[PDB]
Amino acid sequence: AMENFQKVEKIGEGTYGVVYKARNKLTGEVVALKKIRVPSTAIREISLLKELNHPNIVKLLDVIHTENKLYLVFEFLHQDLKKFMDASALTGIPLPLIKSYLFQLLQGLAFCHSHRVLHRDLKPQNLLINTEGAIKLADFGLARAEVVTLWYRAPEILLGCKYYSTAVDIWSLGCIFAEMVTRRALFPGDSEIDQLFRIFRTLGTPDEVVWPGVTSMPDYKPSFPKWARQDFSKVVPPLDEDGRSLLSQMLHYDPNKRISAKAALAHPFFQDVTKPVPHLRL
Ligand SMILES: Cn1nccc1Nc1nccc(-c2ccn([C@H](CO)c3ccc(Cl)c(F)c3)c(=O)c2)n1
Repeated sequence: AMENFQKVEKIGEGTYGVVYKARNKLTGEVVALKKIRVPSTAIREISLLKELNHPNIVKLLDVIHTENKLYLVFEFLHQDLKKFMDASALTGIPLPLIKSYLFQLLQGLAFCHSHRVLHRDLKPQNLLINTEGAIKLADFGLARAEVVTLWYRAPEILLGCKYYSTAVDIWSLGCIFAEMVTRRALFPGDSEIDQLFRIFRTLGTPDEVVWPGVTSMPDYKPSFPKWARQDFSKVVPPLDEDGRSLLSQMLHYDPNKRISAKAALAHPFFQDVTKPVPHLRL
């Protein structure tokens, strides 16, 4: 099984696996090999993911289930968005590239969501880029299948909703959009309550007016402090009014009011979208 792969170097770790750059000794392919750690339900879900192919989803090439361990073989990309943001931080990512990346990831999400597949853990480290200007979603579907970052968590998850929706991915992508534009994380919480209260300090403590049902959510407390909302003009300067209007719709508290990926693709912010090429030093 694995004897067919030659490890080159380590490129990631999760709470349950390690990812190596590796070479397929068979095909000559260079790949990302994720070594996990097997429940049959996980096998069938992962198998369904192999069919979920889109230009903005990192391709799952092979699933090897062997010596009762699990290897996932992915398309290799040379950089993630976290590294590209850090590399770009003196100057910032140019707006047309931010806009191209947001549009592409919304295409990725629209495709996944149309097949009822949620990502659930979008973050810059899971967004992979190449020299041609493409950006792709990684780790897609693997959640339903080493401190965990909370920064991009939708508030319905933080408030204990078990049966949340595709809207959680739009919230995460909105947080990443804001971070591209300002070169700072939007809500960098370091615990669940710190995350929730950073959201409330910026967008206002949610109530029944803006989010019907919120006061009955599992981890909602009447004792939450009540902060007023701030203007987006203060939150993501100097993003223009189209970009701010789109971000506001992606960060609506009520997941049912939050914009869908498909609707976001029609937003006027993308009327002049283009596909620039990044400066990548590899
Ligand atoms: C060279 N380089 N630098 C950064 C990324 C890459 N290239 C690359 N190419 C294809 C896939 C991946 C890739 C990376 C990280 N992860 C996550 C990061 O959150 C990850 C989740 C779960 C566990 Cl268990 C893990 F170890 C790593 C991927 O899923 C998949 N990376």
